[PDB]
Amino acid sequence: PNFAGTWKMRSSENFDELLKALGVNAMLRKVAVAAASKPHVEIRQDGDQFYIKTSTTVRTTEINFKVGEGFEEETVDGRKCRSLPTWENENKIHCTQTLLEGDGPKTYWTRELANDELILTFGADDVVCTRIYVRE
Ligand SMILES: CC1(C)CCC(C)(C)c2cc(NC(=O)c3ccc(C(=O)O)cc3)ccc21
Repeated sequence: PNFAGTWKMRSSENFDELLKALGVNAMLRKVAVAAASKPHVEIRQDGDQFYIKTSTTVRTTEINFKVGEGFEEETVDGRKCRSLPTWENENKIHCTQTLLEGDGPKTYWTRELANDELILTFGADDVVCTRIYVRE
């Protein structure tokens, strides 16, 4: 499956509840939720090699990884973590995160390519956030 290209968000669900579950300050969530509404996503892929740039006005993250090989990135709430990308299935990547410093909610994300739509999922313990993207 090809995740490469530029994507824009079609819908988000529970992004605020996610930030709640991760203990983010109501005023920060206000800013985050706002910025997260109009995110721009760039994905360059080469087999298991992935480049994903996510941009908003107040924060842009650039992650690079090889499915099957751990890498370092940040959690949704900015905490630096250790990540473990894996092919859950042919078109879905599952990624487990373990915080480098401190302790917190068990988090992970999963990116799935389904019907030319990119389904992004953020988990913070029991809370699940679903963000659907379409090819811009
Ligand atoms: C105000 C500030 C600095 C506070 C710290 C946290 C709470 C860490 C934070 C998080 C975001 N996150 C996003 O903007 C975002 C956009 C798109 C996606 C996605 O769909 O991939 C995910 C997250 C934006 C701003 C901030």
